[PDB]
Amino acid sequence: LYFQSNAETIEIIKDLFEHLCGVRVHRTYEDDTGLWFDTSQGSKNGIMDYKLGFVDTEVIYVPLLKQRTAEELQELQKKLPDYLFETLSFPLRSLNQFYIKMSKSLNKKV
Amino acid sequence: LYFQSNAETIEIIKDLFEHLCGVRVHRTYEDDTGLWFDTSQGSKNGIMDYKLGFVTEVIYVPLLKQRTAEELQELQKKLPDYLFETLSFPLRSLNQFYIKMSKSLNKKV
Amino acid sequence: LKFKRHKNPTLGERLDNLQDIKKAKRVENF
Amino acid sequence: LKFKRHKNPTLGERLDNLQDIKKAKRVENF
Repeated sequence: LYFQSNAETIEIIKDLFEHLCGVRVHRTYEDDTGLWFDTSQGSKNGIMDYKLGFVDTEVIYVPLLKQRTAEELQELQKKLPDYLFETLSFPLRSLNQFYIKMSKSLNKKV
Repeated sequence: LYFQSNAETIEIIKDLFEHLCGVRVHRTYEDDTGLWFDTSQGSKNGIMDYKLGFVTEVIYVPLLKQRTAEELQELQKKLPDYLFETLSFPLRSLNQFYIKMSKSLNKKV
Repeated sequence: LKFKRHKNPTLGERLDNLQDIKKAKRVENF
Repeated sequence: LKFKRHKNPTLGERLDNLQDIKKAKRVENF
């Protein structure tokens, strides 16, 4: 019957979480520092690119602004809290609180 | 010097989304009907098992076999009626679905 | 109450899917 | 304004990671 390659599954799992959660993981790798995710979350209202690292596990969050337009920044800057433009370190258990904060902050009218 | 197999990546992506979003996809397959996901979403407050199909039409089937009698009682006061039903909705509404579930599991009761 | 986390295709599954399609109540918004 | 969806390890990337660790401000709650 139907056969899914390990590769094909990754693309299906990704595709699901974009529509489900507004999150799209483009790349993952391991290095000496930890495990790293290149990430975009949001909708039509607001998109935020960022990098996620895992290192008791700490999370490192790094905002990526290179792909945003000057406008989008302006909207973003009025949309996002200050700390969300900063590079952060927080414990794993707070990650879903982070994800919610992000999605609310993008959605906020402005 | 850090080779990740296709298999290993699926597990790493799965791990991420559980902590990130409160979602965990146990199994995926295709049949003639469409594409199916066995799914548990939630936290310590409230866990809901359900089945997601894509046909774009989305099919949502709640799975109550694993919940305890108590957990049902907590759920039945937590979830809205339609969330116990078997539903069909457009794809574009799937994230609104995700949000309703997360909110409805978190609500105190 | 706190829920407990649970630890990590047959013909029956295929068939159950077909019924679930038929049963499903169409809704367009939440 | 509507954001547009964008279409889908280097030494520099590794290095930049190390910097990012060092700059990062620890926070515990949101």
